[PDB]
Amino acid sequence: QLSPREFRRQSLKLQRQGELFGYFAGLPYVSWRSLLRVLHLLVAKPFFRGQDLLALPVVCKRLGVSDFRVVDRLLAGAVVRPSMNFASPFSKKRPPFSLFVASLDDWPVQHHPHHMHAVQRLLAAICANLHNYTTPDLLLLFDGLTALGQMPVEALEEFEVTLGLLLLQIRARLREGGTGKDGESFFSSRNVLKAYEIVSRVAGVPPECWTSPFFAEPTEGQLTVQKHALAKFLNTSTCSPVHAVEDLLCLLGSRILAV
Amino acid sequence: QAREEQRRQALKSFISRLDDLFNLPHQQWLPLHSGAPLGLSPTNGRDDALSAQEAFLAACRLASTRGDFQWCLQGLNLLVNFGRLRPDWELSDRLMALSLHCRRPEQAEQLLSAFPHFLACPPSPVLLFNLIDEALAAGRPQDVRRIFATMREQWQLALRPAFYVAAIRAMLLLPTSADQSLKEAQLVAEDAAALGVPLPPVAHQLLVERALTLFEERLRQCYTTEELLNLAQESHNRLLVDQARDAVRRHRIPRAEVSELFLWNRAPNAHLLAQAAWLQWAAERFAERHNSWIQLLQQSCSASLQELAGSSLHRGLPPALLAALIRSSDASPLAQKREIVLRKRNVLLKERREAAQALRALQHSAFADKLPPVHVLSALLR
Amino acid sequence: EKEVPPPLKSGIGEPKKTGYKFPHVFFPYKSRYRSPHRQRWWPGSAPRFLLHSHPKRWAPRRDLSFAFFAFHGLKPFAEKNLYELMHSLPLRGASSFFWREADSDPWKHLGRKANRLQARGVRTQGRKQLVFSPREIYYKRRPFHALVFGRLSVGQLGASSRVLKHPEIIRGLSRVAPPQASLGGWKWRPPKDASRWIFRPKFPLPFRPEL
Amino acid sequence: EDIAAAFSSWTDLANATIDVLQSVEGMTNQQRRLIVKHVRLYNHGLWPEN
Amino acid sequence: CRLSAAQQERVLISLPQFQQYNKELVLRDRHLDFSPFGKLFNLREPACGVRTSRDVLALVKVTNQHVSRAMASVATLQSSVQLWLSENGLRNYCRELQEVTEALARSSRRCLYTAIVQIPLRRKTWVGPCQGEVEWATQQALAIMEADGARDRTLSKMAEMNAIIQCMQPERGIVAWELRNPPRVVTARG
RNA sequence: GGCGAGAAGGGAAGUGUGUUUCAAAGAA
RNA sequence: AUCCCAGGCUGA
RNA sequence: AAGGGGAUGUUUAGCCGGGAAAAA
Repeated sequence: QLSPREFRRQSLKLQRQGELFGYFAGLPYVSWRSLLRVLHLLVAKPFFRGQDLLALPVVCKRLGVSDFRVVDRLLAGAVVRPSMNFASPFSKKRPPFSLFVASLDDWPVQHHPHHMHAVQRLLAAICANLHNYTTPDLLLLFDGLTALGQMPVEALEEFEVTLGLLLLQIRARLREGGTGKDGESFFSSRNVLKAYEIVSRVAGVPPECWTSPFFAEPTEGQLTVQKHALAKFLNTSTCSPVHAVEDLLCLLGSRILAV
Repeated sequence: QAREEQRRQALKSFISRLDDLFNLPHQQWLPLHSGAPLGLSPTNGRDDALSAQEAFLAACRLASTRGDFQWCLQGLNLLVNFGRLRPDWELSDRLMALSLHCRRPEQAEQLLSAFPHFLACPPSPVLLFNLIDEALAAGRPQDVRRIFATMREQWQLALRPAFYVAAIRAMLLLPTSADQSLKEAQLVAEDAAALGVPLPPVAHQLLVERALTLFEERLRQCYTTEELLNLAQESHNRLLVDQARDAVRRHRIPRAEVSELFLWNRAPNAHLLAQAAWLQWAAERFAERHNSWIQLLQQSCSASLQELAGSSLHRGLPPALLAALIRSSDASPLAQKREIVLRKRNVLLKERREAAQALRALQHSAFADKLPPVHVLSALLR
Repeated sequence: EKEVPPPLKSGIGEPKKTGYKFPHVFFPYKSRYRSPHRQRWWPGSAPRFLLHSHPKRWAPRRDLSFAFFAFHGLKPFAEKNLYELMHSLPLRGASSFFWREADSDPWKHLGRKANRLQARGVRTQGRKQLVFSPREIYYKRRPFHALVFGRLSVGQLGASSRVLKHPEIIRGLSRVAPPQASLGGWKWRPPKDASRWIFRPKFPLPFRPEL
Repeated sequence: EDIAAAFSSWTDLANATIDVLQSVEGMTNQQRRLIVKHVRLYNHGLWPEN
Repeated sequence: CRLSAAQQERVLISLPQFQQYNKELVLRDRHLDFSPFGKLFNLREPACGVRTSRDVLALVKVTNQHVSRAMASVATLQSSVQLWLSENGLRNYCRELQEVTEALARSSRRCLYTAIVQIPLRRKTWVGPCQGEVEWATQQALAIMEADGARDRTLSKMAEMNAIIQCMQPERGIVAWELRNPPRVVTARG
């Protein structure tokens, strides 16, 4: 048990070591000074390691911190380079992304024209950073999003659109494939089987949003970032997400066919 | 009697004391709040005073009658006029609960329709559901339509498929013609689909059951037979799509091909297969009348057995389907022109054969326990 | 019977006032003195904001009900003010666009001074209006009192009544309290990038509105 | 309508004097001033294009 | 949860006495005993048992949902039976079934209403900031960050985070429609 | 919201009222 | 002393 | 309709200035 003043004094080292939210929870009382220090740290350095990543959404929900700006900063920090913060299914113990996404179930955002939950902001963040993700990062994010271990109806359509964009991007990257052959070699039988299992979750009964005009009345503000990502992908790189799913499944099945 | 008189006197005295204290200068008024830290030591001066809102709610605790509700309204009006009201979830929920407790459903509906003008937060969804339940209990399911419309239009009340299901069942329960009730339920379901709200399987199951029941009633001799069939097919397709969406959210040559599809299917659902078989039978019968489902029924029976060996949907075998099967199996032989009569007799014999096969499958099915032997036949004979 | 000023009353959200025993500071030795703070009660006048408008409302508990508290939000078009309009709108009216008409103000139609000589003559016979979009909202007395800020710009009305077309023809000020929000006839338009979740479409009407 | 009946033509109305306007039955001072102002405005082409 | 006659006489007889002792009518969890609630809910060991009026509320809510859904199922069953009649033991059973289900539903709804009305007001279980404090602190933190940035005017990840923030920001800007405090512009020395 | 508004005062005051002779600058 | 302020500033 | 009808939900704190009531 640390005094709140000393907790504020050492909060920087606590963050740098990953032992900040535990001390914060163990503090006797939380005053405006400690709250301000925590919020300033969150906004200035939205990067966290260890159990801090899992404690962050719970601590924010307990405190009531729901400002969409801070939520967006935290989610962007989390989703920037996920492979260095979250467990990578492909071959100390980084936590899985499924727990992190499930921890955002009841974390609302405030002061945003269209969004009311942190799930939508996370989806927007992944869509915005979509162009810079590598194949393992894309697969990790997809698996975390669609893992078995309740999203709101309002964000369901955005979630489906993000899944479609992720499928399209992984299809494009795999099709692009020296360095390509090195990546293929890194892709072993275990990784191919894991990718096949991951895609099998979405294999079957494609969402109607995929066939909707979005991937083909102005677009609503809900999917503005998704539209931006789709336009960027189209201009830099038409393949429907259903066709992308079929291509990925066929490629992985062919590789498997050749514990 | 004495206890009731004492509590009523307590309520009236509490209201009068609030009024007198308000009439007194403001420096003697009850504080708006209780104070915050820095302006047990940490707990000292956090909640140590009776706020005006707290006193109002404490007085409301003493109200249990439709007249006491008006004294509660007086307290609320005093708070509004003297500016000691800070609307919040507590105030909204407790006002709704006070109305319901005092048995003022009309006042509850008025609160639902009037809160956006003078209150910060809406009433609780549990209390909205209880209001719907009271409307159903009072023999006025139509009120559910208005209440649900107000909820959906209101932007602060989130959309929940449970409310859609309740509205659909109320529409089916309306004291009107079956066709009209089905049309109202269709309107509600179409609103849900247009907005993009995936409903639970039970609502679409109710819709398809109603449509097929009306279809069978029509074929025994508002919407036509084609309209009913199309409604049932669309509702079933919406059911499958909504089931897929919910799963994601929560994490002849075709006759032969049906066998391959079933063989390569992971684990179908008995009730869904039964409804699909009924739809296929209805489509085939209508096409023949204008001019196989047995496989689906057998697969449904097998799936029911598999489930017995090892979601939010209505479980059972449609009694309308059972009655149609029994009537088809009981096809009496008696029931250019001669050639047409021969063709009709052949079609009736085919239908009788299919009904007999379906009954044989259902006998071994897990649904046999739900059908008492020789009961539908006796009912028809009577 | 004689028409006289209505008795002074205190506004909603305030303690009572003791009052004064004579009308004004000169009574009765200067009968033609008029106080600047005198209540405007004669026809064709708008009562002062937060001084004589929104008086404390009292009714016998027999007639009290929940609808009694929606009076300010149900005030008619000519009387309802910007805050009362905004309170019961999606996101408290924020992100939308608002503009005032002024063609139905009480003075332009009623009173002894309604018809008077004008510098241009009498009326015989598309428009560029002022558009306000709220961004920061905070109600001090719901629904009729709030401290709002937002973007003020020059819009472009047109033939439908009139409908806003280009709310941002010219950029004005990015953060200012609404103009003439105290009272008047306000009209609003939701944003182009509207979400069906927030701006709920009208629920379908019953096919057979049985009695 | 009575004022129009009194004034037989637009020329008479435009060139009428304040004495004639006062002589007109039923015309008040405010009506006379309004008529004078609008007649002058029209003769000067500032009305009805006001 | 209700007031006793002792309090009704001590603090509700007259205005001076009410003003003398009005702080006594602050119903908090410390003034309630949950042993009878636990006994009525059973919750025999190793079950947790009732510890707060909010737990009482949650249990009543669960019971109410179960009873209400049972009532809805019975209602739709009776509707189907009425349809069949339009096309006996069925209605003979349904009369009693509906009667019992309706009585149970009324009891559950009344229990929920009484719980909501009577349960004491909800206060933070610990010593933490309020909504106004949270709002001001967030605004102050953002202002301090902006001031430090203006003062300035492994970091590749920070640059990427800034880029994603810019690409994710809504075009129109922040829309604060439920501010806890009157609008304010917070600043910092940087 | 902004300007103007004394039914145009004879209700006080004798060494007073008023009269006569003077004087009065911001941007220092 | 906390009723109002279309009056302001501050809190690392 | 076993399972979201779930869960989270104390009040921003000071200083100056101006106004009203009570008191003086």
